[PDB]
Amino acid sequence: EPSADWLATAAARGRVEEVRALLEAGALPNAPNSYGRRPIQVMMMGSARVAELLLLHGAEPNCADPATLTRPVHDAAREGFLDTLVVLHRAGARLDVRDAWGRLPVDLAEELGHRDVARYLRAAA
Amino acid sequence: QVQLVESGGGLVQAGASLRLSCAASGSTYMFSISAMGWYRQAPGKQRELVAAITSGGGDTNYADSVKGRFTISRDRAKNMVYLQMNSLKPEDTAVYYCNFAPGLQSVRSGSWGQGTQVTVSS
Repeated sequence: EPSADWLATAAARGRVEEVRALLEAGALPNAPNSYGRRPIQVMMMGSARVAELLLLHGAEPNCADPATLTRPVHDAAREGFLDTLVVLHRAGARLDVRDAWGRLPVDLAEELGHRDVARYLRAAA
Repeated sequence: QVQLVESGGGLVQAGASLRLSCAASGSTYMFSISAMGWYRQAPGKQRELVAAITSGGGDTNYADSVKGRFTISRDRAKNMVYLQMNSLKPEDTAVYYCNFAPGLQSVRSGSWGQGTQVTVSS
């Protein structure tokens, strides 16, 4: 049964009201997709509202990509979305995590010049 | 604002168990989306984070000194954070505080409740 793929896809597309309706009907927020990726991992990092709704319903912020070991905070930092990064950190997203190539969230942010994010992460440390 | 009230402490002998409760009221919204932790301040020592838990309740961080003796948990529906304290040692003697724990690490805040005194005698 495919409500796990419907929740991940809606999160990936930033479709807040579709995520909300799926969660309300009992779609499990920590169910992985075909690539073993959870909604919080595949979500449109531009949508802090999707992130908060996932977390309100019990999504875990620290789940790692089973290959890359990228966490949600790595992608939020790499794409420069401070709002989503704050929501994730507030919920318990560890900022001291390294991906497969030994990069921290603050590394991804600095390398691309996402200064609002890099400053937030340097201060939170 | 979030109002946190702490209970469960008092006097035990070494080897004993306690269960601390932190109950949230007010912006229980803010509480439900927030990582929470149990902090302790021993006499003559700096306040330290001993246990932290994600919003979701399924992911935890512990100080190595309490890891495996203390379990943090939460009841998302009741707006509660618990610390089950097993195998208590005299060095666990402290005032225990619940607060936010962003990133499962220590908050920087001037907003603390009264805490709950835990005294472990030999």
